[PDB]
Amino acid sequence: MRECISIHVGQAGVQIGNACWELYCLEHGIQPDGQMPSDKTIGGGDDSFNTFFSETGAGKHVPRAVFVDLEPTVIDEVRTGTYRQLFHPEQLITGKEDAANNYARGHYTIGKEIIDLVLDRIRKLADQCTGLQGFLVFHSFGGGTGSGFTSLLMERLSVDYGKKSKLEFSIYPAPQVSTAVVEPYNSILTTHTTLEHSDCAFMVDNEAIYDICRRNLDIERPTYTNLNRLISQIVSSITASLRFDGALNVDLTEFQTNLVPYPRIHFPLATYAPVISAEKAYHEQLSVAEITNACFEPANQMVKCDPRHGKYMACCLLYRGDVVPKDVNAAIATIKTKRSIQFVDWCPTGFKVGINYQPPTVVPGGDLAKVQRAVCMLSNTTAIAEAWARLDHKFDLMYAKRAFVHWYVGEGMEEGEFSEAREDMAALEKDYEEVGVD
Amino acid sequence: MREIVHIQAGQCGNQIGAKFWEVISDEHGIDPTGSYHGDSDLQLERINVYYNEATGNKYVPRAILVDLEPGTMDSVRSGPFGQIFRPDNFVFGQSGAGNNWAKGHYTEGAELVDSVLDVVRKESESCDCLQGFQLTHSLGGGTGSGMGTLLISKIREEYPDRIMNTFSVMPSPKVSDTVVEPYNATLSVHQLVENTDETYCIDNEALYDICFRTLKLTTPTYGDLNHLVSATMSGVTTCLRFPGQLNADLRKLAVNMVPFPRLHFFMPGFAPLTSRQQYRALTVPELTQQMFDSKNMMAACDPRHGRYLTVAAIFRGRMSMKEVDEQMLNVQNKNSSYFVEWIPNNVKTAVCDIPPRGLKMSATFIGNSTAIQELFKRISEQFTAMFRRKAFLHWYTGEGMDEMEFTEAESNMNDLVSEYQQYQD
Amino acid sequence: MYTFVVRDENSSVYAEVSRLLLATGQWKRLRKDNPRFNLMLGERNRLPFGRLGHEPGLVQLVNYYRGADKLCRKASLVKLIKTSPELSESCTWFPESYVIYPTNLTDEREVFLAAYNRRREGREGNVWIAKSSAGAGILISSEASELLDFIDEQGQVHVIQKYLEKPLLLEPGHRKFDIRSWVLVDHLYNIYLYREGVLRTSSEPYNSANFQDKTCHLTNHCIQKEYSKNYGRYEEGNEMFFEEFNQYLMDALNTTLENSILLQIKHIIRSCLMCIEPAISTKHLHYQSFQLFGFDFMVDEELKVWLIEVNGAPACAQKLYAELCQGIVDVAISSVFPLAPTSIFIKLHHHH
Amino acid sequence: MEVIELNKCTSGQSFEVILKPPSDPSLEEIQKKLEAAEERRKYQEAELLKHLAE
Ligand SMILES: Nc1nc2c(ncn2[C@@H]2O[C@H](COP(=O)(O)OP(=O)(O)OP(=O)(O)O)[C@@H](O)[C@H]2O)c(=O)[nH]1
Ligand SMILES: Nc1ncnc2c1ncn2[C@@H]1O[C@H](COP(=O)(O)OP(=O)(O)CP(=O)(O)O)[C@@H](O)[C@H]1O
Ligand SMILES: Nc1nc2c(ncn2[C@@H]2O[C@H](COP(=O)(O)OP(=O)(O)O)[C@@H](O)[C@H]2O)c(=O)[nH]1
Ligand SMILES: NC(=O)c1ccnc(NC2CC=CC2)c1
Ligand SMILES: [Ca+2]
Ligand SMILES: [Ca+2]
Ligand SMILES: [Ca+2]
Ligand SMILES: [Mg+2]
Ligand SMILES: [Mg+2]
Ligand SMILES: [Mg+2]
Repeated sequence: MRECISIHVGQAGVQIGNACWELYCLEHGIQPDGQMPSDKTIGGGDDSFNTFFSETGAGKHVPRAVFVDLEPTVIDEVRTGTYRQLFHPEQLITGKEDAANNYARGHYTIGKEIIDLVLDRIRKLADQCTGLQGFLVFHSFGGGTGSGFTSLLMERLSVDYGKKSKLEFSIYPAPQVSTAVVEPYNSILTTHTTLEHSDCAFMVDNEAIYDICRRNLDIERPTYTNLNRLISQIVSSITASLRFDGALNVDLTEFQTNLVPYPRIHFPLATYAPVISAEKAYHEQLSVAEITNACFEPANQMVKCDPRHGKYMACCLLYRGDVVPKDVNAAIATIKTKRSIQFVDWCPTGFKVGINYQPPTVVPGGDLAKVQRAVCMLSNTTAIAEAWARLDHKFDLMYAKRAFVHWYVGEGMEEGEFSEAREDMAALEKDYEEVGVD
Repeated sequence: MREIVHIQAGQCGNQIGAKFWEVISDEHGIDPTGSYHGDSDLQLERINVYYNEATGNKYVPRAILVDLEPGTMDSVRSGPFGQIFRPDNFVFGQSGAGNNWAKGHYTEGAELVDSVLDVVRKESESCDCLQGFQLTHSLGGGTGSGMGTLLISKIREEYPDRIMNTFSVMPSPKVSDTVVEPYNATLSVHQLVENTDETYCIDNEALYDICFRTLKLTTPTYGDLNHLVSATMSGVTTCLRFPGQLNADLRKLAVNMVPFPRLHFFMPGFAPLTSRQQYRALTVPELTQQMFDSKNMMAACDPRHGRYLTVAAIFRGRMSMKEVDEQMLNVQNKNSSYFVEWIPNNVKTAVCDIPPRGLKMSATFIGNSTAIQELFKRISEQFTAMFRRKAFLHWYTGEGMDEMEFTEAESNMNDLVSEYQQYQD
Repeated sequence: MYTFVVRDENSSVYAEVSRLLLATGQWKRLRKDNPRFNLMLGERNRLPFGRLGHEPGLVQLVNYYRGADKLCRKASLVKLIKTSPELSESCTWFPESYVIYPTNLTDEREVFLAAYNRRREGREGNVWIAKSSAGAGILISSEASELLDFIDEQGQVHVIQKYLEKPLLLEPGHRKFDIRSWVLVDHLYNIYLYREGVLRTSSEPYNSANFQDKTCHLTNHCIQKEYSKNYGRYEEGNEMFFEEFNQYLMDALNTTLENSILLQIKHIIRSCLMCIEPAISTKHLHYQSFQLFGFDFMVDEELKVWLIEVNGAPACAQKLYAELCQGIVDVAISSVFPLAPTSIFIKLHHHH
Repeated sequence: MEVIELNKCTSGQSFEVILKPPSDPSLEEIQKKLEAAEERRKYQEAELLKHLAE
């Protein structure tokens, strides 16, 4: 057994982490006080769920997580919420004033004065791990803390934990659920200094989660609560292999090995289905073929893009519920003969499939309905580069006029670090075109 | 705990700040003696932002009353909510400023500035975490303009990384005390350009035309004009004073609104603006259409004469947020020729479930528009009209100023006009 | 008030569509860089499809199907037909074609020579044509050495396809011609065929014993008006429309344009478009697509219709700009952004 | 169409299917970038005070 440390940075990171550990508990049958009846080994054990939870002599199963925010408002909810008893005060780090959606403020100004503290709190979790695998870092692209402080934490983690893997869960900025305007700057800044330090990054576009909540769950104007309970389902399905018995994606290394043939292109697209409104009378349960065929509609992609006009480099199918291999192969065959699935000539045209029998767990009173089977497809397509193009274009519209640059310079950043980051992105967009276009 | 320090200076500064503390005090359920009597917890959520918590659950506004003559501040103390302010926070002289910027900034005001800062410092030291300052004042007089800017110049020196937002009343010849107001105004503008982060520009003429033309008041008064500023000041602070999916402090608010350091002058607006047909329910379309109407704005500037850099809108009341998004997206997509196309998503919206006193729903408008150059152009025209003959300068040279400093203030704002011009094309 | 932007200043088709949209008083034009638009008249090459459909509340519509280049590129169409089971390599309406890359750069050079040597041995008509998308540059020859030596002297992808040695010749004149059919596809993937086509004819008598002079072999409207000496003799602008052409078919061969030609064309347009539907459809996409197509056909002396190429950014005949452009607005633009007949199109129903 | 590496346990199973075969900054440097930005803040704040001093 090998442990995995989760880190949550910024507002988005902390709330999404809250929605995830709430879900993990409902899946592993762990109650709000940390007790687990089905766990028969008290105070210890090397089970699969122990990769995310440690155990105390009293029987409490405590997450291996560290929440970090430069202002205490969002983390205070965690300190007084339903699952307050899980964590201890060490795991919750709060500053006094945030980074004002300013990358320079979260990286240089405020970050410099709290980094050594965060590391010490992470070292305290690492010392408990007999064989630490790596870290899972949740944050946002637009937030001054999620962007500015994450890139610094990553640079230092690559120094104190060299051989450890680092996976990202990044929130792509979407105007519908944002009141800020400088988010393109932060996103392109944080991706520039983090690229070499992240082994695999899953980007969720709020715009996508938004329309999935309005279209499938009939939410007219969704809250962050709605957006997070859904994003926690995807994350739960992407990490279930690490927490449950299995053989596919059993440690963080197998993510890069399975999904990232080229290092810089470590951004897999995620697709999930079904997503059914609980308020619904009663839905016709979709079969394996139907839910699998849905994994190729742009409607249930975490980032809106067109894979048909890109090339795949890898492809994982994670199933949860009543699913058997026979039905998986049948669906797969029928889809190749109807879809546009162009693989890169230097990669095998195939699919790695995992099946966990336990069906998706749903939050009581949440928006999602209980289904008998569900799937999550991770696919590395050059089509996700559309995302960067959108973002890189906005960056160009503002930077051409040097708008808002003073706020960043004023925190100690140099104006050259913009163009340097921007030219890095242009190189990333170029690597995506070299790999998928003819 | 993100506390704000309020400063009001001079006759206009205090009468506006006065009513302001009167309007938000009612919204937060604080009576004229400092006792809470509301029915909702949302009133106390962000209450420590503008109020200090004293003994016995008493809430004392965190405001500093400043003036060079005792008249106005006596009025506030005997006013309706006068007993709520801290007796120590009254810092006033006796000579007066004589509607002279020089006296407020160099001679008279200078003799009282240290003592005013001693109170500012006393309030800040108790702030668990200070967000920043806000000043109410006029620019055409002597105290709020002369000493007001003097205070800002000294607050940026002692608090260099704190936000300084101001509500500044600009002088118009139509609502004029003295002929030297363009002098006092031009001088204060350079200080705000240099040391303030956000300056809400309020033109008395616009306030007048709104009371006379729209509200249908045959003979308006500074009191009528201050009602509009009270309701507006309440609006642009609803974000800070009440909860919601916003969650932002002064520095974060300015980051998403000021793309260039010296161009931090906004045009506020309010809606509805109805004359006494006042009980008619107002729809979300009507609310939005007026909010963008120039006649609903208080800078006496036509927005269609310039372009918008950024726009913030705060909606108050129990309405359909789905219907708010639809309507806001409608105004943008119906007049996208007056927004700059090089700042994506430069129009944001926030909702607040608590409406102002006596309104089902309302909107508050914050426009960072290049059209504001028309304001500084009028002021510069009226300034040169007199400085070219050296008219009325003796009031200032007699207080120690030189013609050179005036010539500089002249060029300082002409630059401010050239800056606003290169971005309108 | 709908809004649109114009990114292609050279498009004569959508230059009138824009003029019509503005004449409606309900469509406002924006600068070519403003993203807050409803309709986009995009550029030909490198159109930024990735940036469409991300403006809250705005429903966006573009005039190019992403991936249609697979059908409008010389080397792309050939590869599409041979590899697509729906069309198969045994397609009977598409000239036996081969994709040839210059030797200075897969490639069907050897496969071409095999079918070339089989014909030369069987005394069959062995005259081929070489062409590419990078042309205004075409070479017709019956010797395999010239064709291959001509492509090596270039540097882009070429295609060698059989030259129709027995084309249908009009009278009087004894001249060649091609057919242009405009097919509009809306967002719902309905295939509307323009009731009005055109025939770009040659004003020179056909001569099969001299492929060196290419004025009587090529029917491009620019070649006839430059290198041909009988331009405008028989018809105006070397263009005969479906009324005069239908009357000639009934007088000479005792048949109609509907039964003799239009049926096949309607079949080709359907098979070509149904083939790539699952690849370019914007049915569940965050934006919507539509596109006008300019199919070019050939007619032999046995009244069999062959496919030459498909134009993704085609032009229209001077006499039909008004009727066609108006229809574009009725079924392609107003069908998504309604305003406040006898359709000029022929709907080709199919299974989606 | 081939199924390889079929693994089974009590909570599920996983396998692979093939349709077609193919054809850092050290700790020293980080402190420098950080302190360099702090130095540019101290100098930019100094110029403000020097301006106010004047
Ligand atoms: N999906 C999702 N997105 C969020 C959530 N919270 C914030 N965001 C997104 O994050 C972006 C802004 O970043 P924040 O996380 O709020 O900023 P921060 O990390 O707290 O950093 P500061 O600027 O210092 O406050 C916006 O675009 C939001 O849409 C959340 O709970 N769920
Ligand atoms: N296999 C073939 N048999 C007979 N004629 C052919 C032919 N291929 C091409 N042509 C002639 O060439 C002309 C079309 O050339 P092609 O379409 O390849 O070039 P192009 O694309 O620049 C013209 P356009 O785009 O306007 O249709 C037709 O007029 C036709 O007469
Ligand atoms: N809106 C408004 N404007 C005022 C008020 N009092 C003064 N003014 C304006 O401010 C200018 C005079 O400045 P004043 O307030 O007397 O400066 P002081 O010396 O600090 O008191 C004139 O242009 C007036 O129009 C007021 O109560 N409301
Ligand atoms: N001083 C400001 O710039 C300011 C103050 C209060 N609200 C603002 N805008 C709202 C738009 C949506 C959320 C915040 C801006
Ligand atoms: Ca155990
Ligand atoms: Ca590393
Ligand atoms: Ca004195
Ligand atoms: Mg925050
Ligand atoms: Mg006065
Ligand atoms: Mg062509």
